[PDB]
Amino acid sequence: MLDAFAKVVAQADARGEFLSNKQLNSLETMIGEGNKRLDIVNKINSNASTIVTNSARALFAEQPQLIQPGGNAYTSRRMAACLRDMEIVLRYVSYAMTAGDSSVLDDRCLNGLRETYQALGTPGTSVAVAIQKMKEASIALANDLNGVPLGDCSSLNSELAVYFDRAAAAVV
Amino acid sequence: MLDAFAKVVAQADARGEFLSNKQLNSLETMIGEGNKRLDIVNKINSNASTIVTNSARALFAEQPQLIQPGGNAYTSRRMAACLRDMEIVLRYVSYAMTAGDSSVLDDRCLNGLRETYQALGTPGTSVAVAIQKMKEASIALANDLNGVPLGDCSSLNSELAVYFDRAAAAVV
Amino acid sequence: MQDAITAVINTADVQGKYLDDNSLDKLRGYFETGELRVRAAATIAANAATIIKESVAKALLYSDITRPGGNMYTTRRYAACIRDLDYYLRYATYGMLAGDPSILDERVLNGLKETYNSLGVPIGATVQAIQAMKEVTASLVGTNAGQEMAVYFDYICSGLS
Amino acid sequence: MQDAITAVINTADVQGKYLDDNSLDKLRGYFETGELRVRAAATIAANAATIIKESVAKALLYSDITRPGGNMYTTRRYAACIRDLDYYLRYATYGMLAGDPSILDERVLNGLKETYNSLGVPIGATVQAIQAMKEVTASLVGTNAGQEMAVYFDYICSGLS
Amino acid sequence: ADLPPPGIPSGQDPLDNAPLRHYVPRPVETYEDRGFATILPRTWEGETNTIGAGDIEPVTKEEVEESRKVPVDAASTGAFVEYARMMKEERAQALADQARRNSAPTSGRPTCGETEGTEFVSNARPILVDGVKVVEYWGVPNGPVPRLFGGPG
Amino acid sequence: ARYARFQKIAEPAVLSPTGTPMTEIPGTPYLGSVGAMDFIAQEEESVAFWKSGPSTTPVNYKRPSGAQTPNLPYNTAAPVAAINEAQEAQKGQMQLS
Amino acid sequence: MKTPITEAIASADSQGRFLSNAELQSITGRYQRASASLEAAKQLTGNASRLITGAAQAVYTKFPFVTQMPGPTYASNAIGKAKCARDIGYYLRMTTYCLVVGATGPMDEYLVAGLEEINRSFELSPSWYIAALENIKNDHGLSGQAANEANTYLDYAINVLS
Amino acid sequence: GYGAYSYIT
Amino acid sequence: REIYNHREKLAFAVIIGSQGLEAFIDLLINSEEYEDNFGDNMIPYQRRRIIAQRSKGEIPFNLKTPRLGKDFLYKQGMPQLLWAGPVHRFRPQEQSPKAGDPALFLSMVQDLD
Amino acid sequence: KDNRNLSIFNLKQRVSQGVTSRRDQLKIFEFCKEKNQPADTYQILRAIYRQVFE
Amino acid sequence: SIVTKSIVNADAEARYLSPGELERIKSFVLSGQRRLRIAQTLTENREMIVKKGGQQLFQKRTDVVSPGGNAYGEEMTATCLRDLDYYLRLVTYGIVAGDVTPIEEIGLVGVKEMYNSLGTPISGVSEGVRCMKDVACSLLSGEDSAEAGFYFDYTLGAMQ
Amino acid sequence: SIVTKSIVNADAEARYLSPGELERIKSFVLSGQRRLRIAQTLTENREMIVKKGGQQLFQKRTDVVSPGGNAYGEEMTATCLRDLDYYLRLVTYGIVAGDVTPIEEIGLVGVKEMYNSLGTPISGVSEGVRCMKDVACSLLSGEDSAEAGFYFDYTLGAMQ
Ligand SMILES: *[C@@H](C)[C@H]1/C(=C/C2=NC(=C\c3[nH]c(C[C@H]4NC(=O)C(C=C)=C4C)c(C)c3CCC(=O)O)/C(CCC(=O)O)=C2C)NC(=O)[C@@H]1C
Ligand SMILES: C=CC1=C(C)[C@@H](Cc2[nH]c(/C=C3N=C(/C=C4\NC(=O)[C@H](C)[C@H]4CC)C(C)=C\3CCC(=O)O)c(CCC(=O)O)c2C)NC1=O
Ligand SMILES: C=CC1=C(C)[C@@H](Cc2[nH]c(/C=C3N=C(/C=C4\NC(=O)[C@H](C)[C@H]4CC)C(C)=C\3CCC(=O)O)c(CCC(=O)O)c2C)NC1=O
Ligand SMILES: C=CC1=C(C)[C@@H](Cc2[nH]c(/C=C3N=C(/C=C4\NC(=O)[C@H](C)[C@H]4CC)C(C)=C\3CCC(=O)O)c(CCC(=O)O)c2C)NC1=O
Ligand SMILES: C=CC1=C(C)[C@@H](Cc2[nH]c(/C=C3N=C(/C=C4\NC(=O)[C@H](C)[C@H]4CC)C(C)=C\3CCC(=O)O)c(CCC(=O)O)c2C)NC1=O
Ligand SMILES: C=CC1=C(C)[C@@H](Cc2[nH]c(/C=C3N=C(/C=C4\NC(=O)[C@H](C)[C@H]4CC)C(C)=C\3CCC(=O)O)c(CCC(=O)O)c2C)NC1=O
Ligand SMILES: C=CC1=C(C)[C@@H](Cc2[nH]c(/C=C3N=C(/C=C4\NC(=O)[C@H](C)[C@H]4CC)C(C)=C\3CCC(=O)O)c(CCC(=O)O)c2C)NC1=O
Ligand SMILES: CCC1=C(C)/C(=C/C2=NC(=C\c3[nH]c(/C=C4\NC(=O)[C@H](C)[C@H]4CC)c(C)c3CCC(=O)O)/C(CCC(=O)O)=C2C)NC1=O
Ligand SMILES: CCC1=C(C)/C(=C/C2=NC(=C\c3[nH]c(/C=C4\NC(=O)[C@H](C)[C@H]4CC)c(C)c3CCC(=O)O)/C(CCC(=O)O)=C2C)NC1=O
Ligand SMILES: CCC1=C(C)/C(=C/C2=NC(=C\c3[nH]c(/C=C4\NC(=O)[C@H](C)[C@H]4CC)c(C)c3CCC(=O)O)/C(CCC(=O)O)=C2C)NC1=O
Ligand SMILES: CCC1=C(C)/C(=C/C2=NC(=C\c3[nH]c(/C=C4\NC(=O)[C@H](C)[C@H]4CC)c(C)c3CCC(=O)O)/C(CCC(=O)O)=C2C)NC1=O
Repeated sequence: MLDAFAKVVAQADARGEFLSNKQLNSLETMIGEGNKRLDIVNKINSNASTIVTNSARALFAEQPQLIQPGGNAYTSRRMAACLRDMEIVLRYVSYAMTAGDSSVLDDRCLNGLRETYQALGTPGTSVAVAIQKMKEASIALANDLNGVPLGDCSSLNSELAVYFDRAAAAVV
Repeated sequence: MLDAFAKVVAQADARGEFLSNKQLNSLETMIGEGNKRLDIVNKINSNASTIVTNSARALFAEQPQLIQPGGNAYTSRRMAACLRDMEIVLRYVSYAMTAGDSSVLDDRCLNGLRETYQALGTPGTSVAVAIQKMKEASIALANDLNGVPLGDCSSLNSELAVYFDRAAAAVV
Repeated sequence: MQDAITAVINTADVQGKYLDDNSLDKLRGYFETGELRVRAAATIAANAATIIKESVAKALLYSDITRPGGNMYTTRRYAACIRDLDYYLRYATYGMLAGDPSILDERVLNGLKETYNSLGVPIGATVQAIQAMKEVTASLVGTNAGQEMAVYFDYICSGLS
Repeated sequence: MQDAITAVINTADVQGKYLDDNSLDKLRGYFETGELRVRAAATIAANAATIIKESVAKALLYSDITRPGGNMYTTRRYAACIRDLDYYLRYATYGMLAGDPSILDERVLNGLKETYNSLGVPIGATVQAIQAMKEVTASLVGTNAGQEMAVYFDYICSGLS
Repeated sequence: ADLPPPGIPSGQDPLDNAPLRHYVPRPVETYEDRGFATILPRTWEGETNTIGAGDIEPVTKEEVEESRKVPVDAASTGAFVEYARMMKEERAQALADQARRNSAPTSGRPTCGETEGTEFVSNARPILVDGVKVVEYWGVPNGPVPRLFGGPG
Repeated sequence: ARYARFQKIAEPAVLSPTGTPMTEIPGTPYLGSVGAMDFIAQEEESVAFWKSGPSTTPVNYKRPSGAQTPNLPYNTAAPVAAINEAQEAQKGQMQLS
Repeated sequence: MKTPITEAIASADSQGRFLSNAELQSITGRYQRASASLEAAKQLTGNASRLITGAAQAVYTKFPFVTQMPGPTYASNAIGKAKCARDIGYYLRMTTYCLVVGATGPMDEYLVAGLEEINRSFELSPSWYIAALENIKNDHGLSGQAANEANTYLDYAINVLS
Repeated sequence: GYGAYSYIT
Repeated sequence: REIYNHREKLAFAVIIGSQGLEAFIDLLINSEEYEDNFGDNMIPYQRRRIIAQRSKGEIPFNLKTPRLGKDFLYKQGMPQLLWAGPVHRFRPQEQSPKAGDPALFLSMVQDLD
Repeated sequence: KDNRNLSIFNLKQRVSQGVTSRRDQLKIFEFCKEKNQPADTYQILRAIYRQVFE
Repeated sequence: SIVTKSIVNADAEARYLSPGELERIKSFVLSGQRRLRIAQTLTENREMIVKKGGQQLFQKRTDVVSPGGNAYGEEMTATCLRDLDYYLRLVTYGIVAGDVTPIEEIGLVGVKEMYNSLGTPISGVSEGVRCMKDVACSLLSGEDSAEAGFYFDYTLGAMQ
Repeated sequence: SIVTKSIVNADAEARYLSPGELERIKSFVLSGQRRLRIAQTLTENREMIVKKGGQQLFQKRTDVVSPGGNAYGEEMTATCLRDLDYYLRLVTYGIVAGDVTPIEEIGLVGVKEMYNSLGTPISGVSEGVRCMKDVACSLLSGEDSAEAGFYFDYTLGAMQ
């Protein structure tokens, strides 16, 4: 497992050179970004249960299929299970938002997930709609001007969106 | 695992309706049949070892192949495994005779059995001949007029025959 | 009719040319997308009845057609209506799986507007029914295959209108 | 009639939407090809005479048509034929420079097949004459613009045939 | 041959001297399903299949907005000015013509609604009716009737 | 197929929401669960609603079957159909009134 | 599914033996209590809709804020009332399934397994359902052993929720 | 037919 | 640990086919392997999931293998893609106006000062 | 390649030309006693309905 | 469009396009990038133009939203803002067309007959479009709002 | 109508109406006022037949009434009785027509495909029409409810 620094070091040892000053300037830049990073992860970790719950409400409202008898998400077992799975993917997107690399999110969650959701009969695209809703809620939550000094979060919101888009891309 | 009742309820929940009065009349009919069912299962559970042993004797007498050196039932190991597999199939046909549904017999025994007996080199049609012999012994045992008051039981013998025919059909 | 392959052989044939790199790029395109079209046609084959039921429930439900004097008012006209949605779904699947809407030109859209303007079938309600099949079908087969089915349902909708 | 711009506003209008990025891509396409269309129209305006002479000299002269009993036998009919060629070239230029063959639907191909089948004008020889104007015109305006004029001339030939 | 199939010990073969009557051909088994046959990211070469953090490019709030809008250049603007200069004279003429047409009443029987619905539809085109002329060639010239080769040779 | 489902006549195997045919055992396509509902007679099958009383008791035994005994191959696994014909030949019925 | 027959089979299957006299006596007892259970299922199926509507009225009279509280989870929308009778209808249907099966299997596998996470994550309250099941327990109007059966399984759902 | 679709009705 | 080959699945399925589930789990737990690596009080983990510096490693066992597998997936009564046809939405056309309608602009009318 | 002027309208017409392609695409229902399948036979009956009553 | 207009006049003169005309089409097709920006801005700011223009309309003209008027009610006011949305949209079509032909054939030919058939005072319509002209000239540059504002002026001249 | 069932017959035989057929037409047009009495009684007693037949339907068949049933819900239950009202009206048309052509072409041609496309069990429809047959036979005479009840029997034979 690799964060951004472990990725830089890992590549620089895979070629076996030192770090150039250019690389070190890039690292120092990411550090100066790092307090904003932790602020976004704090906002997500706070309101996470409302993200998962509201996104599931919008999922079942826009797709009324799964709540009906004979549906994939139907039974208390199956609802809790699908509901928990949304919490899983939100958890690892929080992790990869901290690490700056999408490695832990790939290696723990996304890698091999397709073969499971095929092997259960779960419609992948409904999962993808769910992840798009958590992306909408999460970004619209991350662009809140409450509690925090004004700053530019455009690049970090773009990065976070890259992580959710990778999740929806890996289920579909 | 599903018996008759669990299959009816499971389909009725897969559509999510209640049971009609038609269904309830059918269930009440099968209950009135159920004493005869327990009588058949008692006859099978009693004389089961003679079923397995005599059917193996007729197997090896009609096909003298497998008792010979090089044959599949040639070793003490392999013969014991042969006899015990016949005991397995007779055990699950007794189970599905009690349940009234062929689900337990499929899910525990027949589902994937062919891939195994292909994967070991075992002649499947010799297994099918064995199960036909247990069908002969078991039905001719079930139609004994000993110890039981007389009545009409052709439907239940037909059903039991459907279970054995499903076993021989699933190995071959 | 023709599929995408036959259409390539038609243009290359009718110019007298051989198959050049462009036409081979088109055949590469179709052969890349083929398996996706197959599984989409499999799933539509599986759930046709529920596509027509959900699309009639979306599109013709809570409407005056049901009320006396509307065009769906009798059992004969209701059955003819859902029969025509069966035709639209099925030929839309053929058009998807061929990769060429020439089927829709030959066997569906020919004379259909003259037929519905003859009988008194409302074209607007028909087009809304087809779009309801487009939304339900795209929900079943997903994003890519929903785009493919979307071009053929939109082809039928452009044909009637 | 309509040009490519009007057609974009037709589709965007008839959906009720405003202009999205697809329609702006279509307007960018037209505005990229604009100057090419302009100079092509300039050159055809310059050499109409020579296009007609060369194409009549290739396609029609020294045959049964200008021999007595053919349709171009009298002077009146010679002049009417060259006249017709002038109209095909002029409206083909309008169709090129609009980027949309609707003009040829409105003002040329309407009733033209009924006209020529009424009078006894050979359609075959007319189509051969138009294709002669297509080759000569493409030779004057070059490759790109010759493909564009090619479309309009082939549109009129598909209309007559 | 070589080795033994993925499941059988080299020393003992289950099909040792099997009769041709009862001989089941063994199915082909590969290790493709098993987890050790999957190919991991190289990573001793300089290739790691993760795209996080490094790929994203810093973006200011304004750049996104300017990148949303259509790009403009001086050539383009200057020729817009070139367009408004030539069209200046005819736009004014179009406005004056419209005010003159709508100002003067024709005043006949109105069709639908009240007091309006006269003989000319308001803002209709004179150029659609007047433009398309009916022109007997070899007749008295209704119109200009250019002739390509008319000019005497 | 829906007619059969809504009216509880039978369950009919239909292709799965994926498309691959609904099998109970993965060897052969289109199997169904067989037990205890196949054997209950439905009133919609019978033309005759009026007769409701069977007047005998059936008793089973084994008959020697003579000719009609199917030829079987020696020393090999016989085909499934042949053994079924051998058991269909040897079924006797007594009727006690 | 947990039916008495499948408990018998499942126990003998975990032991690897046959179905000796113990399990057969089990299936006998099931076959006797079955009849009164079927009659109870017939009459619950008979008056379902008035039991569900009556149960929802009892919940609304006990907790009058729920129709007044503006929210998604509360029954103030017409959608909310539809989800209300929807859920009480689920409980009534699972009770009828357990009456037919003869054990608590369908309730334990369709309803009881994981109910808590759902009533939490959508802030649903057990108390509202409990009041619903109390009104079902009062107004089912069965008599005798059939009433003992439906009171048994309805009470069982009540004791699951608390 | 006994049920006929007139635009008038 | 992943199963060595198909034959392991075969053998161990016989012993859970006759002795029952009990004696099977008795076999795995009282085995020498389990004693050698967990002893008496340790939760079973994933052995050697990540080799070293490689980023991927292997699919987690819980994630890799799930209940209701592909062969059992196709059995009767599985979750369907569309059946119930709920009419809960009533006059849905009311929720989504077409391009021509005011309704949207009515919301703008409520906005106006 | 000379024919540098052939275009979409010209090519649609040259493709669409002769007797319509339906000739090559008629399927004919033979009832053969050799390859007799009950399922197949039923499809022939249903084809008789579709031919006679359109 | 300018292409259509050039074609119609020349076609009616039965001659090729004139040298002056083809220069006009060159200037048009090169002024294309800028026009697109103008309609891009009025496209993405439509809600403020229609709402703010509707506010200045009803504040200047309290006739039609009074009880008794044409636009009395929530539904009728919404229909009124619907029409201002139509003309705002049309103005954008006229800007990319480079001519008033799109505005004239969709929106203006026979407008007085329609609003006289609806009982609507068309002077109120013209006041609404003039209000949207003031808002849309507040959203643009100098020469830019000169041009777009003159398309609005043509629609005002068609209503009056 | 009974009259039609003859003109089509000898039309396809391309002959004038047969003498035997003609006698039936006379017997039909003389039996008219009795038929109009029957359809008058079933007309003015429709509310009792639909309500009481719906009660016997739902009491015999508690499948539909229960949640998850095709007819569950206030809107759904009302429609169910709306369809019973349709068949009852049709039965009256078939009585005054002297033939089930009105019943067949308005109600029965393609009925199985519609209710199978709605998910409705058609056996419950036939049980409902049988319930209305019992009520309508309770409201009439002996021979009278024999006749009308046999029209109901035709509809039952078409549903099953
Ligand atoms: C986009 C994410 C936000 C934005 C964030 C900013 N936060 C800034 C400064 C800052 N934030 C924190 C909180 C953070 N650091 C931690 O250690 C923890 C938790 C352990 C969290 C949640 C701190 C401590 C600071 C700096 C000290 C202070 O402000 O008192 C910040 C200022 C720029 C910068 O420091 O880089 C920004 C822009 N602000 C925005 O407007 C969007 C909404
Ligand atoms: C470490 C990461 C990690 C995950 C991401 C999950 C992924 C996951 N989900 C399920 C299992 C499941 N997941 C869902 C979820 C769904 N319900 C629906 O309606 C939707 C389509 C979807 C939510 C968006 C359901 C319903 C099941 C149970 C499926 C079933 O048993 O039919 C399973 C099988 C084991 C189980 O039953 O729990 C697994 C591995 N598990 C993990 O360990
Ligand atoms: C715990 C062990 C156990 C059993 C072994 C059975 C034994 C059993 N069988 C019947 C009763 C019966 N048993 C049979 C059986 C048949 N009659 C025939 O003529 C055929 C030869 C044979 C086919 C199987 C019949 C026909 C009846 C009477 C009909 C009936 O009760 O359904 C009864 C009813 C009571 C009585 O008769 O006194 C009982 C208890 N039940 C049990 O609880
Ligand atoms: C009842 C009749 C009957 C037969 C006719 C044989 C036929 C037969 N031969 C082999 C098997 C074999 N047969 C041969 C023989 C050959 N070696 C060569 O160099 C020659 C090509 C060929 C002799 C002419 C060999 C070598 C094998 C083993 C093949 C192997 O394992 O690679 C097998 C597979 C089982 C086994 O390994 O023994 C069978 C069924 N068996 C029977 O039961
Ligand atoms: C292929 C070989 C073959 C056989 C060997 C016979 C054997 C046989 N016999 C009978 C049946 C019979 N067999 C006899 C014969 C007897 N009468 C007596 O006094 C003596 C004890 C005995 C002669 C020595 C009688 C009387 C019946 C009729 C019995 C009855 O109906 O009561 C039946 C029952 C069917 C029937 O009624 O015919 C059969 C299978 N059938 C065969 O298919
Ligand atoms: C298999 C069994 C089974 C159940 C028992 C239900 C239980 C259940 N109810 C809801 C969900 C809900 N349940 C209700 C019901 C209520 N409205 C009120 O006014 C009352 C307090 C209460 C009725 C008595 C409401 C209103 C919601 C939606 C809550 C919300 O979104 O705010 C959800 C979340 C998913 C959804 O939105 O549908 C679940 C799992 N679902 C099942 O699958
Ligand atoms: C739950 C269901 C279930 C089954 C149905 C069996 C199926 C089965 N049989 C064997 C294994 C075996 N099965 C047989 C049986 C045969 N001997 C012959 O002469 C005949 C061809 C055939 C009996 C008709 C033999 C001999 C073996 C051992 C094969 C060998 O080791 O060579 C194995 C491998 C494990 C083992 O060695 O026990 C398995 C999975 N096991 C199960 O768990
Ligand atoms: C004049 C001839 C004629 C008939 C009969 C007719 C019936 C008809 N029944 C309908 C629905 C329906 N009909 C029923 C009927 C029933 N549900 C049950 O369980 C019972 C068995 C039964 C009532 C006795 C139900 C539930 C629906 C709606 C089902 C749904 O929408 O999900 C619809 C759907 C749309 C609409 O009603 O407007 C039509 C058109 N139409 C006709 O033109
Ligand atoms: C694939 C090739 C193909 C198509 C598509 C097709 C359509 C078609 N639709 C028809 C009638 C009809 N079509 C409808 C359709 C509708 N009613 C509604 O209210 C709905 C809005 C709408 C359907 C969405 C109805 C009611 C009739 C029957 C009119 C009548 O004869 O009474 C008929 C007359 C024949 C008949 O059905 O009796 C044809 C031929 N025919 C074809 O060969
Ligand atoms: C019945 C009325 C009628 C006339 C008159 C007529 C003339 C006619 N003259 C032609 C050519 C021609 N005509 C001439 C005539 C002349 N060259 C000179 O220098 C002299 C002044 C003059 C002879 C006195 C020449 C040279 C050509 C051929 C020119 C060329 O092909 O390059 C052609 C071209 C093809 C062809 O002849 O088959 C026609 C159709 N066609 C008609 O239907
Ligand atoms: C006497 C009564 C009678 C006539 C005259 C007749 C003509 C006739 N010509 C036909 C086709 C055709 N006709 C031609 C003819 C020509 N191709 C050329 O290039 C030449 C210039 C030209 C002939 C001089 C061709 C190529 C086709 C085939 C089109 C196709 O189906 O592929 C066909 C369609 C059937 C078929 O041949 O496949 C008919 C029916 N049919 C009749 O019953």
